[PDB]
Amino acid sequence: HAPHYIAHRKGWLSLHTGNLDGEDHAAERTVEDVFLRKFMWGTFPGCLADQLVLKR
Amino acid sequence: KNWLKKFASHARLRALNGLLYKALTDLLCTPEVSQELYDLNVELSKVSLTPDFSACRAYWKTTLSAEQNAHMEAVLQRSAAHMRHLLMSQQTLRNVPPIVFVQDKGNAALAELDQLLAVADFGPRD
Amino acid sequence: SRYSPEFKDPLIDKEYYRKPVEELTEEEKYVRELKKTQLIKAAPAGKTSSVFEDPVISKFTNMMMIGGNKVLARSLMIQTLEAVKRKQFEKYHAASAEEQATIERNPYTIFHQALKNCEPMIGLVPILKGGRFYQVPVPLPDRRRRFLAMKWMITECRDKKHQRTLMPEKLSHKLLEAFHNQGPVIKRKHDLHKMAEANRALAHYR
Amino acid sequence: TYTEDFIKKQIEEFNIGKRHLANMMGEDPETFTQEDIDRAIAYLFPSGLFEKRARPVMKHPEQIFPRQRAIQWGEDGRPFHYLFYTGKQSYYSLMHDVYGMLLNLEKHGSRWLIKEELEEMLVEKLSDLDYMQFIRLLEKLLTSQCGAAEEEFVQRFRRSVTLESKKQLIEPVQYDEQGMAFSKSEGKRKTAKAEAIVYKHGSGRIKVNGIDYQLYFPITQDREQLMFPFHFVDRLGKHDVTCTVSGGGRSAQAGAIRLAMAKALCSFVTEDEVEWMRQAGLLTTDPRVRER
Repeated sequence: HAPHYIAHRKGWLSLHTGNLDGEDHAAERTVEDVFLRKFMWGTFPGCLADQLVLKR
Repeated sequence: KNWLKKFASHARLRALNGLLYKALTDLLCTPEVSQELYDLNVELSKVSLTPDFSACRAYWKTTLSAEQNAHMEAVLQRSAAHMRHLLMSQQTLRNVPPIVFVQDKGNAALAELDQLLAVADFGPRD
Repeated sequence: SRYSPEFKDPLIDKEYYRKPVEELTEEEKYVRELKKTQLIKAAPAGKTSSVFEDPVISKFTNMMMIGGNKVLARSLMIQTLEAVKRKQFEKYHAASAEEQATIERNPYTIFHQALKNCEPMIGLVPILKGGRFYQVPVPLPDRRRRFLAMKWMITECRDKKHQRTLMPEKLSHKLLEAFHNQGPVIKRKHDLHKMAEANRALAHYR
Repeated sequence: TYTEDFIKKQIEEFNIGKRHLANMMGEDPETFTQEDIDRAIAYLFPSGLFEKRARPVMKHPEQIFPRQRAIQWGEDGRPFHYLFYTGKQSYYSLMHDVYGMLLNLEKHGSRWLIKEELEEMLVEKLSDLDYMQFIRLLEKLLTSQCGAAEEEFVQRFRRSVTLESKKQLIEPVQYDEQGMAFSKSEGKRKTAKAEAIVYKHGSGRIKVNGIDYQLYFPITQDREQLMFPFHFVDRLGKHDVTCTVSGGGRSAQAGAIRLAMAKALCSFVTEDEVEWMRQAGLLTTDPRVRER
């Protein structure tokens, strides 16, 4: 499924409060997400069958 | 000839156009083709032969009424073949391509323009 | 369009509905019954069941409008009607006994007759066929000449030779001239009927 | 491909999962229904995906997996239906029934069923021309003096397209504390929103936000717009109006008020006049709004 189905058929891989109206620290959570994904993909090489789901 | 099976189964161009125009007008002048065609009083404007002599287009002047135009078109299309047969039997031409009757829409323009100009208002003393 | 194809335009005529069922023919009866099922668009701002409604004047007002300023356009139209009425009353009071029977004071009658006296019956169409443009005559549809009368009147009243004369006074004067078959707009109609007579042979090209 | 054993195992799994879900939600497994399953699965697995088919679903295997053919003959080999060898036993059985009904009679808001759902009802693929033949027979049956059973049979083959376009909804007459009868209605035009109260008896006094209408609407055109509804039904000077409008501009507010007064006045006029107002465009919300 393509990017224009993100809220129609797919969901969001990461879930947190940052992007909500009035909340703070969206950039911090985004950078944390990027490092987490790189770290997990390098620490579990060829094991991950699908994307990570980062819940907060 | 066993007709039952068969039934059941450029300067020159201008001269031919003029000859066929005269011939078709003279055929329409009488009930020779049919009485129904004669009563219509069909008038022809011109005759045009395709450059390869595959069809002879006879342009018939249309009238103002629409049901009359449709009836005239029906009768003409029904009578085209008999007109071709008569034209060859009278030896006006040895070979006549199939005849196609085409309405002329260049005459209604001048008729309606004259109708409008006959009652239109023009300038003072002009 | 935000309206679907099903939606049909409304009929604002107030006397149509009051027509008795007895006078209805079978065809009109069927149309009336059919309309009940159909979806109807919301009536637009503008036309109304008012007895003073005049579609011709509404169209003239819409054609004088600039930038959606309908209040100003209607103000100009009503000022023009008032000026026409006042000029006719002034001309009527200064008239002899016999001349008062042939002076029109109804401004709507004058406006309609003026716009009728400016309608061209025939027009020209630019058609370039032989590498040179050819203006062929053509008879105009009724809508086209009705539009042309109004367009010529408005363009004449917007000409800049009319300097600091406010729009209502110019428009009333032009309307009263056209009422009597005078003025530049009647001349524009005549000089079109003449340029369409000087080309009555090019009609065959059409 | 889904073998029948697979479907059987799926059915057993669904039954056990249904009993588990009823256990989880505290409900009695015996009376636990498909609506209850849907509600429970919506609660336990919340998903706001716009696509209703991309959301979690716990359906019967019969519903979720596709279907297959039916047996048309037994072990002896004899077909069950007497019209089997036509290859269109359902369709021709239906035509035979209709013809018999027509013979019996000869001795004595909705839409026709469309071809694909006719095929679904018959469980047989059929062409366009035979569909037309069936519909012509149905029409011929309708024309005759069809009885009750015949009308039910015809109703089997007709879905709904709604006849309510005929009928605008009439507001109920309410009573104020003084004992005066009135009716309330609402309308909207662009961003303007209006609510009107029309009293059964009045003298033509319209109050917009507590202000007389000629003072609220200086421009003559808006007063024309407020005049249009009462003038159409010849009831000028016969009602009092108390309206409150908010938002929009001058013309949007005038139009919203006009719609609200038309909808409120629907209560005190004849049904014929309600239809006439509908056909004049006086009861339809104008949907034309600014485009992005």
